[PDB]
Amino acid sequence: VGDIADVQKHASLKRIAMQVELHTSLEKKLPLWFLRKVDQKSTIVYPNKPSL
Amino acid sequence: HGMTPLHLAAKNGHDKVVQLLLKKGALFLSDHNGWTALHHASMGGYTQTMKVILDTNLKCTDRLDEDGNTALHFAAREGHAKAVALLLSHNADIVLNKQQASFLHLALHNKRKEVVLTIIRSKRWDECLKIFSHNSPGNKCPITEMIEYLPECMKVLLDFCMLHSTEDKSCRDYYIEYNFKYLQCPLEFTKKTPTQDVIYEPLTALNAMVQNNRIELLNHPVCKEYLLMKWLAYGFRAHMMNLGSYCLGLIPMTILVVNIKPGMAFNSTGIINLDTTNSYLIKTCMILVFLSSIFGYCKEAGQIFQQKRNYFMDISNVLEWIIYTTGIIFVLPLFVEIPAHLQWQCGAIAVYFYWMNFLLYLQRFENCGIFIVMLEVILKTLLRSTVVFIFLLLAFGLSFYILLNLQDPFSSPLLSIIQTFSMMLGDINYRESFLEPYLRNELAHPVLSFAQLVSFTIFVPIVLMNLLIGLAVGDIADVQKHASLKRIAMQVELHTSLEKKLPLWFLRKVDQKSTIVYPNKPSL
Amino acid sequence: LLAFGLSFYILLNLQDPFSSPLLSIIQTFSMMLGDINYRESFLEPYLRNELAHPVLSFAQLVSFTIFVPIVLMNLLIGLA
Amino acid sequence: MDISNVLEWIIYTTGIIFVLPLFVEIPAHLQWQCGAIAVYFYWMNFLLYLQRFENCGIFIVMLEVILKTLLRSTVVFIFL
Ligand SMILES: [Ca+2]
Ligand SMILES: [Ca+2]
Repeated sequence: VGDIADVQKHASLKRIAMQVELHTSLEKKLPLWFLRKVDQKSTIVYPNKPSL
Repeated sequence: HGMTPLHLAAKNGHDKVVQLLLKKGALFLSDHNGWTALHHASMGGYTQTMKVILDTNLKCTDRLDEDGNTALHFAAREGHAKAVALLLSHNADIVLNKQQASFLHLALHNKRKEVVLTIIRSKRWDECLKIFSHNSPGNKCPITEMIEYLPECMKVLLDFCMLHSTEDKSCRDYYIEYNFKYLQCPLEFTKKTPTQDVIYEPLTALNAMVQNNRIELLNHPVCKEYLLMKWLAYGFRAHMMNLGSYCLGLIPMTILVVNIKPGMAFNSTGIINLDTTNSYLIKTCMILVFLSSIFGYCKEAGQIFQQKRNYFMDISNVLEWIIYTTGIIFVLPLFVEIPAHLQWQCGAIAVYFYWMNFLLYLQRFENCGIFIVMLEVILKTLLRSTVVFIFLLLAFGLSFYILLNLQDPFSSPLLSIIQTFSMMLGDINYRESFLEPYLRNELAHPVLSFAQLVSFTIFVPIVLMNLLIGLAVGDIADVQKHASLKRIAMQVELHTSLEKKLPLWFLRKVDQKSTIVYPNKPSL
Repeated sequence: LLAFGLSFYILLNLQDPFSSPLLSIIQTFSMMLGDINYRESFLEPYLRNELAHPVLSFAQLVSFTIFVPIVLMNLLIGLA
Repeated sequence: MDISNVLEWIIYTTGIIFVLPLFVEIPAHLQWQCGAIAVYFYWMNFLLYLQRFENCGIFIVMLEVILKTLLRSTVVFIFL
């Protein structure tokens, strides 16, 4: 119980941290010429077409 | 800056030079930003020069700046309670600015508690209450913004609504009159009432309370009397009629199932097996299910008429859909004959799902609804752990299917997962499925199966089960952090969902706008 | 309890732990603490074809094992 | 230093000698013995691959962190 409440204190951060660290572990081994082809640097999204 | 010396005197608050210049007259010029001298005195809050400047022609009392504010805004913006008392002693007009804000809004925005306490204690309160204008994103309503910003003066306002009007405490003629004039009908405040884009939902003051979680204001007595006014007028009546419709389906099923041996088939006249005993009982509940389940169709088909494409997002609707369609083909021997094994098979679907659905209808209660929302929120997080369950269960299930193939609890791969599912709760059949096979040399892989068992006993009944307990503890403590608010929020959102579909002519008949209660006659 | 009790009263009527509707609620009450008689009340009837509704009763059992010994029991632990 | 690598190592080496009768004949009791190692460890390893998800990965890290503290209590278990 004390272990799970420690994890769920940062549960919303831990999922995004695993998302970020996945890519940074992935792009470190990826060849750089492929990166320039695959990155697009900007995006266009149509919304309605489809503490103390 | 174009300021006259009268501006410069009233800016720094010196009454006598203001009194000296008024002996010779300074004509109340407007500077850049169009401020008058009364604006500067109202800015600093020097009431002493404000008293001396309100004894002349007072043509600056209604003067406006470049943004439309008068001097009443600036005193209310900078927190000078004695200033606004001095200004409201005279006939200060209440005109919005060009951002459509009255002086009450700026005090509510800048959180001047002692100022709005002097507004509420003084006279002229109702016309500055109604002075607000609609269709503006800020400056919505002085009641609702008082909820959103300053609950404690709003509490003091509620003490003015609660008057006893009878000094004899604990008397037979002792009474308490509550007024509900500040809790509803926001269009009834404005006397002009254009109602062009007026799309106000009911119970605006209460909805703002649960959205701004001011739980100390919900337990104020006039709010409880306002809820109990709505509850006793229609709210108990409709909730009885909704449940009583469903209870008229649920009880006649349960009477029908406990009086019939569950193998047999039945006409309306009795059991085939021919019993023909208490057929007057069996005929009337078999009808009463069939009539009620047809009403459930028109209840649901009426509900998809009110909501297209929002109906399908709920899980209760497909629950309610599976409720009725078996109850028809449970009692279908009223009309056409069906085989017996079919008739009970949908029956066990029905009576299981009836009470399981009936658990949902008591969620709209004040003393038992907090367990239903707790039962749902645990069930949601367990559903998110289904892929952890399936890959753990099917791992141990297939390995036990290999290792313990000679024993009939693992003869089938499908059966082995279910037996592993029954092994989850610590009911490991250690003796008659591991040990006695091992002492009879009936284990094909003895060293593996014991090692598989010990590794099973670590993971599933200990680690996986304490994970669900640890999930449920942190989940329940999250809910019970706002348990006292969640019950009242479900009370408020019930009525606002109910009054939106209710016809307005009925509302004028049923509302009474005030009540009389005799008490002794019946953070950091 | 009376939901799972009456459904087990229909599905497992041939076995004496569910012969009476009153008895079926009590056996469901004794089934609450994880003491599911899985072998001598589900499995051995199924391998002797003594279940009238085999696909339902296993589905009723799995849905029982979710709700009462896991969700309902952890709710009481989380309340306590 | 990883424990998943020796997990992944024990994944493949039995799956070869599970299907090894593609080439050479092995005794039957050996072939299923590594098979029960394989299919148990496959899905147990497959639990780790879904850790890289957005909606179910939070249970995997919770399942690991409970398992770490239980492993630290092994000497309390063994001597008891
Ligand atoms: Ca519905
Ligand atoms: Ca690896």
